[PDB]
Amino acid sequence: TGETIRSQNVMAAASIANIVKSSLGPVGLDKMLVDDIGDVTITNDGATILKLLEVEHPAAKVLCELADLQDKEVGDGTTSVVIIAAELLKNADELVKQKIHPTSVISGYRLACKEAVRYINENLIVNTDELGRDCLINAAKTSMSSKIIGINGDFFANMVVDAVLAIKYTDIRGQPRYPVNSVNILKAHGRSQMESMLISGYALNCVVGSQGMPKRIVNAKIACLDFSLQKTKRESDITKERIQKILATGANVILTTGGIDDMCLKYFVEAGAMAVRRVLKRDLKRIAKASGATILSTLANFEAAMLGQAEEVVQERICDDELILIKNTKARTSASIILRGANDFMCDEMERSLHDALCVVKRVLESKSVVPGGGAVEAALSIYLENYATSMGSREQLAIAEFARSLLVIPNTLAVNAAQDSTDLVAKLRAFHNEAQVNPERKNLKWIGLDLSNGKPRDNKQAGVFEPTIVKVKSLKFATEAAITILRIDDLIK
Amino acid sequence: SGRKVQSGNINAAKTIADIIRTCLGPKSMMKMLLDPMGGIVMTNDGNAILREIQVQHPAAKSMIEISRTQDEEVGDGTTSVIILAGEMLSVAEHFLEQQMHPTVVISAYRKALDDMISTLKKISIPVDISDSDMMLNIINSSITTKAISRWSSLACNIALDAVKMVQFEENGRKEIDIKKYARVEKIPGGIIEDSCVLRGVMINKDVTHPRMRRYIKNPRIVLLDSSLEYKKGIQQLCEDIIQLKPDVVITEKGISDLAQHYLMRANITAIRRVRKTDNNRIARACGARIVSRPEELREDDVGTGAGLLEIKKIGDEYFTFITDCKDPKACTILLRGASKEILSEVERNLQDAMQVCRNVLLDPQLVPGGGASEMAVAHALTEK
Amino acid sequence: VYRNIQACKELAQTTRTAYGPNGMNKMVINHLEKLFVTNDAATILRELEVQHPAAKMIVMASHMQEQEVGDGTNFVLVFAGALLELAEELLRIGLSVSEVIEGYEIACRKAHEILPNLVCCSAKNLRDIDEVSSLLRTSIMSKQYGNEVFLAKLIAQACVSIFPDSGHFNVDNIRVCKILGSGISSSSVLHGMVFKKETEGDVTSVKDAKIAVYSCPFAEELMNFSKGEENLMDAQVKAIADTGANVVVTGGKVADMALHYANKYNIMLVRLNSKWDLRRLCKTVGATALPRLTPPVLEEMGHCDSVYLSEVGDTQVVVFKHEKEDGAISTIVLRGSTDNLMDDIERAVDDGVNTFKVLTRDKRLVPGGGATEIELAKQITSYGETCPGLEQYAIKKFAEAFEAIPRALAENSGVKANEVISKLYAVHQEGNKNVGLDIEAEVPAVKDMLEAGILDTYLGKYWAIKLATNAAVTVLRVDQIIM
Amino acid sequence: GTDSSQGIPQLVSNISACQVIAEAVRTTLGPRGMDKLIVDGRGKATISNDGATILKLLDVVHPAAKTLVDIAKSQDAEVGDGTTSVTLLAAEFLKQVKPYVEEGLHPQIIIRAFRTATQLAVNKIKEIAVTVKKADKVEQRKLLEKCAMTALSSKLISQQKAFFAKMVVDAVMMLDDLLQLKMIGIKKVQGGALEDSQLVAGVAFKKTFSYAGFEMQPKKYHNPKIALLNVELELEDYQAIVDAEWNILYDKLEKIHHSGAKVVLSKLPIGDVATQYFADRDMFCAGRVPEEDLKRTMMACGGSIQTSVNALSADVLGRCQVFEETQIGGERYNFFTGCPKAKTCTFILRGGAEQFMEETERSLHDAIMIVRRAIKNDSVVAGGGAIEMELSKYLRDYSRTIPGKQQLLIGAYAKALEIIPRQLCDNAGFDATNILNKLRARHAQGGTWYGVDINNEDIADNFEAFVWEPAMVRINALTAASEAACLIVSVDETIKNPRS
Ligand SMILES: Nc1ncnc2c1ncn2[C@@H]1O[C@H](COP(=O)(O)OP(=O)(O)O)[C@@H](O)[C@H]1O
Ligand SMILES: Nc1ncnc2c1ncn2[C@@H]1O[C@H](COP(=O)(O)OP(=O)(O)O)[C@@H](O)[C@H]1O
Ligand SMILES: Nc1ncnc2c1ncn2[C@@H]1O[C@H](COP(=O)(O)OP(=O)(O)O)[C@@H](O)[C@H]1O
Ligand SMILES: Nc1ncnc2c1ncn2[C@@H]1O[C@H](COP(=O)(O)OP(=O)(O)O)[C@@H](O)[C@H]1O
Repeated sequence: TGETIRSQNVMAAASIANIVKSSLGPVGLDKMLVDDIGDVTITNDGATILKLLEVEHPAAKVLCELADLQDKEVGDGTTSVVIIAAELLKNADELVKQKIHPTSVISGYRLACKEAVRYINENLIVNTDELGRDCLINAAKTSMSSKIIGINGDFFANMVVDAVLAIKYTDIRGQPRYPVNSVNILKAHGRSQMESMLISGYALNCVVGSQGMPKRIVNAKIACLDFSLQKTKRESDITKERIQKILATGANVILTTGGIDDMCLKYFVEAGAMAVRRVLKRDLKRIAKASGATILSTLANFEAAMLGQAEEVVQERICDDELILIKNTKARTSASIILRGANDFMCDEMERSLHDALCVVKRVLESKSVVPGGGAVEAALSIYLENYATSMGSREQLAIAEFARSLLVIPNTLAVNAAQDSTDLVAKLRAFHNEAQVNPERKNLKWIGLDLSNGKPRDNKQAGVFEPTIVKVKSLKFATEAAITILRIDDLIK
Repeated sequence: SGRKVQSGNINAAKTIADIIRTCLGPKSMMKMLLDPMGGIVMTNDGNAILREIQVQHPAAKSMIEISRTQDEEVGDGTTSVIILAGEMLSVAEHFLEQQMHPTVVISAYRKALDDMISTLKKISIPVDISDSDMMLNIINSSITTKAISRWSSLACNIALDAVKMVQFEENGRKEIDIKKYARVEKIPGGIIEDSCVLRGVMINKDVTHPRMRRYIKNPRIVLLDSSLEYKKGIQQLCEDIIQLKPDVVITEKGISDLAQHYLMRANITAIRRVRKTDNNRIARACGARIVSRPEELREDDVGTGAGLLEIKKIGDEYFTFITDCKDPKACTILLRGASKEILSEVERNLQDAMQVCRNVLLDPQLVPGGGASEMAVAHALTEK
Repeated sequence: VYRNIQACKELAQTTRTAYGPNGMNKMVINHLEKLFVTNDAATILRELEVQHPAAKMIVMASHMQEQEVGDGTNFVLVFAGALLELAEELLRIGLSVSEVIEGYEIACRKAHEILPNLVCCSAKNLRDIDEVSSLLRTSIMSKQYGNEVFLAKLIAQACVSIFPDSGHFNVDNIRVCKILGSGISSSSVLHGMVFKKETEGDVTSVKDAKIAVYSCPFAEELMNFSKGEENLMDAQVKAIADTGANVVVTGGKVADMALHYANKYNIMLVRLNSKWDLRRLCKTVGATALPRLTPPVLEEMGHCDSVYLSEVGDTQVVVFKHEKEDGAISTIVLRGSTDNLMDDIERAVDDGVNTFKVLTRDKRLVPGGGATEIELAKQITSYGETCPGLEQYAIKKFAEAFEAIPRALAENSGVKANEVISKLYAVHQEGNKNVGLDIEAEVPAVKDMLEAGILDTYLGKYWAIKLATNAAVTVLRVDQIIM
Repeated sequence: GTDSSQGIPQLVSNISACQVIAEAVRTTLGPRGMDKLIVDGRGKATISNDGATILKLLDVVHPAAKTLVDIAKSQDAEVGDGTTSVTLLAAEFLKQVKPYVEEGLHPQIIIRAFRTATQLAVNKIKEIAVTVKKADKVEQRKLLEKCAMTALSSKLISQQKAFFAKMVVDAVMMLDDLLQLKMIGIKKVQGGALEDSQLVAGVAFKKTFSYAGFEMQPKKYHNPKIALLNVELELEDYQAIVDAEWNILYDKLEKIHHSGAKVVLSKLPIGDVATQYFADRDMFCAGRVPEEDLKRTMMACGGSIQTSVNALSADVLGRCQVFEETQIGGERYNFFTGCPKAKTCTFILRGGAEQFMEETERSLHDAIMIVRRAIKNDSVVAGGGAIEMELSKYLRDYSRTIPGKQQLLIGAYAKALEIIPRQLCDNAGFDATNILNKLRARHAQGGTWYGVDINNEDIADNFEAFVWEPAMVRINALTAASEAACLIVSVDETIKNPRS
C-alpha cells in the first residue's frame, strides 16, 4: 500500500533508473520502445531512451527533466546522472529510515559534491599536450581494437593522430578547434587496407579536370562556379567573356563544378583551370572554407582577393587514376584519407571505426582537461570521501559516506554489462585506488580503469579511455541537485 | 524481470515458428484459417499464414516483418528463415538459464555465422553462366516443384533471354541488377505462345489522334512535368524546346488536336496519362533529361534515346513500341494467356531465377538442397 | 515415467549440495525431536521420509554402495540423478527407453575397462604411519571440515595401523568412545573398550577377570522389615560375588548400601551402562546378560584381561583391553565441546577407516577432485563417435553424466560451474589426467592432485559407477503404478 | 511457512528468525538498560534485567533460534559475563550480510570472510590490550576499588559506595579460591539504614514459625554442628494408637543427650506453639530450611545427616568455630558462621525501604562481578563500546586493501561491529547517531580508547574512566558470536520427520 511519499518518489526514481540501467556502457543491451500506435524503436544509448520514455510519476518527471537539461548542457552522461541520482536517493532513504533528518543528509550531500569536484580538479590528467602522443595512439588503437583491422590498426592510428593534430584549425579567441568534417573519406579499389597512407588534400575520383595543371602553383585563385560552360544562342554565351573577366581579376584555377566545356582546353593551359562534375557539396564547401572562399553561382555584377588560394595541385597516377590533388590550402581544413580495398561496401565497418576513432580523438584534444574512464574516477572519489566523512565529525558523516558508497554504482553496472563478476571488478578497482592513498610512493596508480574486453582491472591512461573533466564534474553536480530536489519533496501524507 | 523478457521474446519466437514449421518441402501440409465470420481457407504458403494471422507481441511482429523484407528482397526461403530463427532462439533457452550473459551467446552466434558462411562458400558446387545446360538444370531443380511444370518449356527460355535486359555496368562486370525496370507486359487473350521478348520500353498509353509524325529514326526524348495549354495568349515552352531541336518530348498531360499541331510544328511527340513506373523506365532506357528552369537550360536538355519508334494497335487497343533504346536496361517482356492466376507465379519464379543468374555472375555457386547443406555445415561446425 | 525421473531428480538435488569438502550441512530433526547439523549425505538420506518407490531404488543402491565400500554414496546419488535427467531429455527427443538402456549399459561397460588405466597406486604398504595417513587424508578432508584434517588423519590412522595382520581388517574393531569437554586436539589413540564408572575400589593388576552383566538395572515390625531387606540384599550380593567374581556392571544408578557391600568384597561397582554397551561387551568377551541377581553361574560369564582407571582426558574412565587376540580391539578417544559435533567426527572417522579397509584389498589410487570424472567423460565422449547407431546418444549422455560431479563440486563451493568445467576440460587435453578442481581459490582455477595428494580409491569409484548405472537402468525400466 | 527451501530462501528465513530472537533481548544491554516481565503460566511473573536470564527462560521453537540460544547458554556457562552481547552481535552479523545473500554471494564465501575477519580482529586485540594487574591491585588496592565503584558512580549511593566496595573486596581477597556467585549469597532484612549494612562470614536466615522452635540459644558455643533429622519432631485398637503416639513422643527426646547435637535440622514442619516443650530440650533446631542454607552449612560447617530415630554419629557436634544469633531490625536471624571451611559471606541488606532489593541485586552483584573479573585476568581494554569501534575502524581500513569478494564482507563485518556502542547509547536514551558520529570521528583521528559515557551522554576516554574488560573474555565473546553466525549461514535445509 505504501507509507511515505518519500518512499514512493525513491521507488519511482529507482524504476526509471532500472529501465536505463542495463544500457550503460558501449556494450549495453538494447531496449524496445513501443507506443500506443504499435510503432517500434531500437536503441542503445540512454539519452534516446529517456528523451521518449513514457513516464508517469512527478518524481520521474523531475528526474527526466534534469537528465534532459544535462544533455542539453554537455551531451553524454544522462544515463550516468540518472543512475547516480537514483542510487543517492535509495541510500538517503535508507539513512532517513534510521531517524536522520533529510536536511542533514542534503547538507552532507552538498558538502560531498563540493569536496569531490575539488578532489577531481587535483587528480585529473592533462597529458593531452604536444608531448602526449603515446596515450593518443593507444586510445586510437583501443577504439580500433576487437576487429579484424586490429593488426592494421597501428598504422591507421599513426596516420590519423598526425592527420588530426596537423589539421588543427584555430578559432577566433585562440583555442585548438579541430573540425571533424575537415577529414574526408576517399574510397579506393585494388590494394587492401594494409597499405593506406595519409593525403594532405582532397582528390575526387572522377574525370580529369585538366592536363596542363602544373605540379606546384606559385599563385592560384579558386574561382568556384556551379554553371556549366556551354554555348547558347555578363555573356549570353558563357564560354569566354566572363572566364576572361574573372581571369583578369586574378582567377588562376577556376573551380568549375558544372559540366565540361568544349573549348576550355586552351583556357586550362593559358590560365590553368579545372572542370570536375558532381562535386560533393560538403567537400566543396570545406575546400572553399579551407581557403577562405564562398560558393558563387553566377558571375553577374568579391572577385578581387576573396577567392581562395591553392598552393600545389599534384597531377599524377594516384589510386590508379589521374587525381587532382588540391592541397595546401589557406585554412587547416583540406585533407582526405585513402580508403583502400575494393569499394565502400566491404569496408563499411572499418570506415565506421575510422569515424569513431576520429570522434574519440577530437573529444580528447578538445577540453584539454581530461579524466580517465572505466569508472576509475568513481572509485577514487569513494576512497577519498570515506576518509573525508570521518574527518568531518558533524552529523553529516553518514550522508557523505553513503554518497561515497553510491558512486560505485557506475563501475558496478559497467562490470555487469560487460558480463563479468561485478563485485570482484569493483573490489579490485577499489583496492588499487586504496594504495593510491595509503602508499605515498604509488602515486601513479590512480587511473586503473575497467577493461571491458577481458574484464580485468587495467591502467587506463595508458589504455586511452578518456572523459572530459567538465562532463564528469557537471554530471556529478546535476546528480546531486536532482537527488536533493527529490529528497526535499517528502512531507506528504497519502 | 532480467532474463524473463529474453525468455518471453524467444518463447514468442518459438510459438510463431512452429506455426509454419510444417509447411515447407515438396510435401507441405495444409493449414486452416478460421476468420470470425465462419469462412475457411486452404493454405500451403506460410507467408500468407503469417500475413493473415494477427499477433500481439512486438517480437513476433518484428520477426514477421523481417521475413517479409527477406521475401520481397531475395524471393523464397521465408519459411526456412522463420524456422531457423525459432530454432536458434529456442536452443538459446538452455544457456540463458545457465545464468550466463546474452553477450557471450551473441559472440558465439556471430562466430558460428562466420564459420557457416565460410563452409557454405567452400561446399558450393560451381555452375556455368550464359550456358543453357545447367541453367535448365537449375530450372529442373528449383524452378520446378511449382505451378510451372506444365509451362516450364516457355518459362525457361523466357528467363534465359531475360537475363541480359537489366544490367548496370557501374563499378565492375555486370554485377548491378535492378528489379522493377524490366518492362512487364501481362495481357490475357490468345495463346500463351504469343509471349515473347523485346529490347525497349512498352508503353500502354498513346496519343488520342496519331495523325502526326509520331515515330522518328532517332528519338531524342525530353521529359517535362509541365502542362501543355492552348498557346501563350503555352507556346513559349514549345519555342524554347525548338532551341535544342528534339524530335520527341515526353510530358504527363493531355494533348489537344490544335496542341498536336503546335507540337508537330516543333516536330515533338508528347504523351498523356502515363505512369511514373513507366516514365522512370522510359528515362532509364533512353537516358533523357528533365529540366524547365530557363537559367539551367543549356545544350544538355536533350538526350538521345531510342533509334526506332513504332505503334501497333494489336486488338484495337493503343500500344506504343519503343525499340532499339540507347540503354538496354529497361526492355520489353511480353506475357500472354487466359488468366493471371498462374502466369504471375511463373513470372515471379522467373525473376527469382533472374536473381539466381545475377548471383551466378557474382558467385556461380549452388548448394546441395534437401538438407544436404544444413547437415554439411553442422558437421563443419561440430568438427570445428 | 517422467514422474519417477522427477522424483529421483528432487531426491538427488536435496543432497547435491552436501557433496565435496565445502558441503552445506543441513539441519536434521528426527521423530524424537533432536537437532542435528550434518554434512554427511548418508545421514541426510536416513532422516528423509522417502516414499516414492522410484527413488527408493536409488536409495537402496546407495545403501549397497555404503554397505560394501562405505564411501561415495552421494556420488552415487548425484550420478544417478544426472543420468536420469539426460535419459529424460533423450526420451523427450524420441528415443525408446530400450535404446537408452542399451546405450547406458554399453557406456558403463566401456567405463569399467577405461577406469583401471588412470591409476597412481599406493606407495609401499599400510605401514609407515605418516605415508598411509597421507593417503587416508582426503576422505576425512571431505566429510568433515578441511581444517582439522591434518590431525584427524593421524588420529584415525595411528589406531588402524595397530594390527595389519595377514591382510585382514574389520571395521567394528576400531571403536570410538565419547568423552565430552576439551577440544578436538585433546583427542588421542587408546587401546581397548572404554566408558564411565562410579566407584573407586578398583584393582589395576588383574589377570583374566570375571564380568557380571546386569540386563535389568537396579515400631519393631519396621525394624524387622529393615533387617529382612538388609539380609536379603546381603544374600544377593554374596550370591553374585561368589565364584571369584571381581567386576560387576549395571545399567542403573549407585546405592550406598550396594556399593558398601561391593567394597566389603573388594569389588568395585560399575554403573552407567548404555543401551548399546551390553551387546558390544557380550560380543567382545563372549559374555551373557543376567536378568536377576539370584542366577549367577561360572559358565554364563565372560572374561576380560585388564581393568583400571585412566585419568586421560581430565576424567575417570575404565579400560577393557588385551582381549583374546590381545590387540584386536583398538578404540579412539574423542574430545569435543558438545555431543552434536561428536557424531560428525565419528562419521568422518568411520568414512576414513572403511576407506582404509578398502585400500587393504586394493592398492590402486585414482586422482580425485573431479580429475577421473572429467577424464572418463572425455574418453567416453570420444568413444561415442566411434559407435554409429542409436546408442551414440546414450553414450554421450553417459559422458555428460560423468561431467556432473565436478559441476556440483564447484557450484557448492561458490564458483561458476560452466567456467570451471570448460577450463578443466580444456586443460585436461594437455594438462593431463592428474589435473582437477582447486578449492582454495575463489577464482575458478584448476590444480593438480598428484602433487596435492588429493586421491580416492579405485575400488570405490568402480563399484559406485557400476551401482549408479544399475540403479538408473532399473529405474528406467518401470512404466507406472497406481498411486 | 514462507519459502523454506533450498539455499537462499531458507537462509533468509533463518536470518529473520535470529533477528526476532535478538529483538527479545535487544534493549537490556548496558548496566541501566530496560527490564522485562515474563509470566511463567500459573501466574508467577518474572522480572529481570540480565539478558542471559531472559534467554534461559524463553520458549524458542525455531531451529535457528535454538541453535543461537544454545551458543548463548554455552557462552554464559563458560564465562558468566557477556551473553546478550554475543547474540546481539551475531544477529547484527546476519542482518548485515543478508542484503548480500540474495545477490548470489555463495554462503561459503561469507563463511571464509567471517573467519578471516575474526582471526584478524583477535590478532589486533592483542596489540592493544594493556596489563594493569600488577599496578597496585593485590597490595595497595586503591586502583581496584577505584575501578570498583564505577558500577555505583553518579547515583544515590555515591557517598557510601566506597565503604561497600572496600569491604566486599576485603571479603574477596581473604576468600580468593575461585569464588562463585551461588556460594557468596546476600540476604534482605526488613528495616534499618543503608550505611550500617554489614557482611557476616556465613549465613543470615530469619527464624519463622516452622524454621526454628527454641529461642535464646547458647550463642557463645564453640562447637555447633548441624544434625539433619528426617523424622517428625512436633507432637479394637483405639488405645493402641494412643500408646504408640505417646511412645513416639517419648522417643523423640532420645536425641537430647544420647545423640548429643546442639543444632538439629529437619525437613518437616516445626511448631513454635510448643516452644516451651522445646525449651525442655533447651537446644537450637532448624526446619523447613532452604537448600542454599543447607549447602552453605555443609561446605562451611559440615553438619551430619541422620535417618534413624536414634541415629548416633561422631559428626553431630564436630568442630565449628562460633555460633551467632543476633536480632536484625527487631527480628532474630540465624547466623551459622564460624566454620573450618567458612568460605561464605552473607551480606545484611539493611534498609527501611523494602523495594530496594532490585537496586542492590543489580548494583552490588555487578560490582563484585567486575572486581572478580578484574582480579582474575591481567590485561584489559577500554569498554563502553570502545574496543568495538577500534576493531571496526581497523577492519574497514584492512578491507579496502584486499581485492575480491571478501572486501565487501569484511566491510559489512566492520559495520556490524558498531552495534554495541549504538545499543548502549540507545538504551541510555540519548541520540545514538550523534554519539556514534562523534565517536567515529574522534576515534579514527584522535585516539583508540573512546567509548560512550552513560552519565553525561557524551564521548569520553573510557581508559581513564576505569572501564575495564578483560581481553580474553572479549576475544572469546567475539569468536563465539562469529562462529554462531557462521553456523547459521552454513545451514540451508531442515528435515522434519513429523510422525512416521
Ligand atoms: N572503452 C571503454 N571502456 C570502459 N568504459 C567505457 C569505454 N567507453 C565508454 N565507456 C563508458 O561509457 C560511459 C558514458 O557513456 P553513457 O553515459 O552511457 O553515454 P550516454 O550518456 O550517451 O548514454 C562512461 O561511464 C564510460 O565509463
Ligand atoms: N524434391 C525435393 N526433395 C527434397 N527437398 C526439397 C525438394 N524440393 C525442395 N526441397 C527443399 O525445400 C526447401 C525450400 O522450400 P521452402 O523454403 O518451403 O520454399 P520457399 O523457399 O518458397 O519458402 C529447400 O531447403 C529444399 O532442400
Ligand atoms: N580437497 C579436495 N578438493 C577437491 N575435491 C575433493 C577434496 N576432498 C575430497 N574431494 C572430492 O569430494 C568427494 C567427496 O565424497 P563424499 O561426499 O565423502 O562421498 P560419501 O559422502 O558418499 O563418502 C570425493 O569423491 C573427492 O573426490
Ligand atoms: N559504567 C559503564 N560505562 C560504559 N559502559 C558500560 C558500563 N557498564 C557496563 N558497560 C557496558 O556494558 C556491556 C556489558 O553489559 P551487559 O551485556 O548488559 O551485561 P553482561 O555483559 O553481564 O551480559 C559492556 O560491553 C560494557 O562496555
